[PDB]
Amino acid sequence: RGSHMMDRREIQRRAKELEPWVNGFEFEGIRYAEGSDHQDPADRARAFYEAFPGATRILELGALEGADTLALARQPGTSILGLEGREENLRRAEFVMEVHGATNVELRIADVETLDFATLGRFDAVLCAGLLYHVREPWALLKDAARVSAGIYLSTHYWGSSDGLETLDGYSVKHVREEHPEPQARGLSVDVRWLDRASLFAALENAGFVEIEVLHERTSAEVCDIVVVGRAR
Ligand SMILES: Nc1ncnc2c1ncn2[C@@H]1O[C@H](CSCC[C@H](N)C(=O)O)[C@@H](O)[C@H]1O
Repeated sequence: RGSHMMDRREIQRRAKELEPWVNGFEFEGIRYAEGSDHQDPADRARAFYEAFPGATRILELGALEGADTLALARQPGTSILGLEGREENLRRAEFVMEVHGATNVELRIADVETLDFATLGRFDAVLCAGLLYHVREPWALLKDAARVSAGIYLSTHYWGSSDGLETLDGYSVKHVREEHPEPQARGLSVDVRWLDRASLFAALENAGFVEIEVLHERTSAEVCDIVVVGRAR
């Protein structure tokens, strides 16, 4: 066993100490931990780098257990900063990076609703998946991405109706208590706001992402799903 490898005994001990996992943990064909009741990272990374082939410095928001972070880091020559709001999730992600020897990744605790994004430097693109519907002011998160980058890969839900919605900063919003079924995926505020489709596209435009490419969309009168690439000047 190469000197760069963590001992399997220690992989086992630490993976157990880190339970419960959200997406589980497997390494060398050994399933150490199972995930919870609630895209494949390699496929997401492929789509991300189809959109941003020249990217060498990436910001990932809401890194969870580091699965996308690791997939994005496979290519040498690209460095990733992953931000995660829940310390318990971050500790998992840090363990994953250590087990895999992913030295081109940095992980940091951060609350995207309060962080000063101007402290982070510049990125070729921002990955923002599974996060926009966990914040109070989603338009502001999009503005923060634009402060540091000209590209965003955004995967989010939006709300399929405009009827009866509230209005904040001119956007139509569904304002609800944060009750996402996976507790370890929840936002850091008691509440969240979802956007209707028009307000999501307006918020992208108003942040500066004036060119929007839709990669995937599933519509309903209620929960909708979308993946878009936003590009700013
Ligand atoms: N305000 C906030 N600041 C930073 N991270 C947050 C946050 N609100 C939620 N998160 C984190 O964002 C993640 C949401 S689940 C999405 C995980 C991953 N991006 C994916 O697409 O599969 C969780 O790890 C959660 O703890």
